[PDB]
Amino acid sequence: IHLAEAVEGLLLEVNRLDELFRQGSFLREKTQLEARFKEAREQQLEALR
Amino acid sequence: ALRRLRRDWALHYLNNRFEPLFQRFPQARAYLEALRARLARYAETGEPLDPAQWRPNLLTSSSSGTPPPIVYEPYATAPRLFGRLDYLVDRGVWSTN
Amino acid sequence: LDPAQWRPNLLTSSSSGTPPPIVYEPYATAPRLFGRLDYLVDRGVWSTNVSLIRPGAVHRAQGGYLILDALSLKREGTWEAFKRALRNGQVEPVTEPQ
Amino acid sequence: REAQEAGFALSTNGERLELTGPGPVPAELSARLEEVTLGSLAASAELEV
Repeated sequence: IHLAEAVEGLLLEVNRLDELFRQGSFLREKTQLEARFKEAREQQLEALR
Repeated sequence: ALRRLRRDWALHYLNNRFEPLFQRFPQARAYLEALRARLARYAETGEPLDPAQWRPNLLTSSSSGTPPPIVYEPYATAPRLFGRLDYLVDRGVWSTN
Repeated sequence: LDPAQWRPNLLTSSSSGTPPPIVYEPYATAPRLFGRLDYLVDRGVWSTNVSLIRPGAVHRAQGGYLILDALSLKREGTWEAFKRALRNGQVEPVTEPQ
Repeated sequence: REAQEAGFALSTNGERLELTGPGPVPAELSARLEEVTLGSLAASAELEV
């Protein structure tokens, strides 16, 4: 029974998993990755230009 | 990298909710680890989970152990001895879990 | 919560005492002794419930007498299932093999 | 209180939580921010349960 409520809660945790993609730290890491890749694209563009 | 960081954050969180379940259920390490891997794969790729396909299936319930379970099976067929694996039908395709 | 899986099935009404419920079943095949189980198919999903259980000769012989021909019991291979229903009280409505 | 001791103001917006100030937030302050956000979301999940 206890494993049953645990599994039911974990299955319900999908909404929170969706919410977590809007957290501060993950969004900050995404912005940093975007900045790095855009910097690489911009230096490539500068060389080509 | 977006997928990798989504998976990393998913696993990082699920670890802290899974230690309590690891302590409560020491024998369910395999099942809980598989469920955490499934949730991480949901986070990184995004295929929705099936609640009936990731939920434990009770087979036998023990009341008090005295008397020991007396299972008299006079019709000893393969479905009735080793168990039956039921199927659902979705417009003619036989799915199971 | 669907209302079809949680409703009692009308098997047999009372035969009002005399005369006793007497059923003769010359064709003693398993569907006609233990009853049938049906499936309703709504949007192509094969579903079954308690309301789809067809009563057999055994079900409408309760409180009365079930008359059978030994020829049909021996010939149709349903003697073993019948004696198992009598001894173990196991009456399972048969269902098509698929 | 931890953010004020760190010299930063906490700006709460319900589920969303972020720190407003000049430049990037301190690493330990960011870690505590993430931990508090996860704890609040866990409280929400246990509230639903």
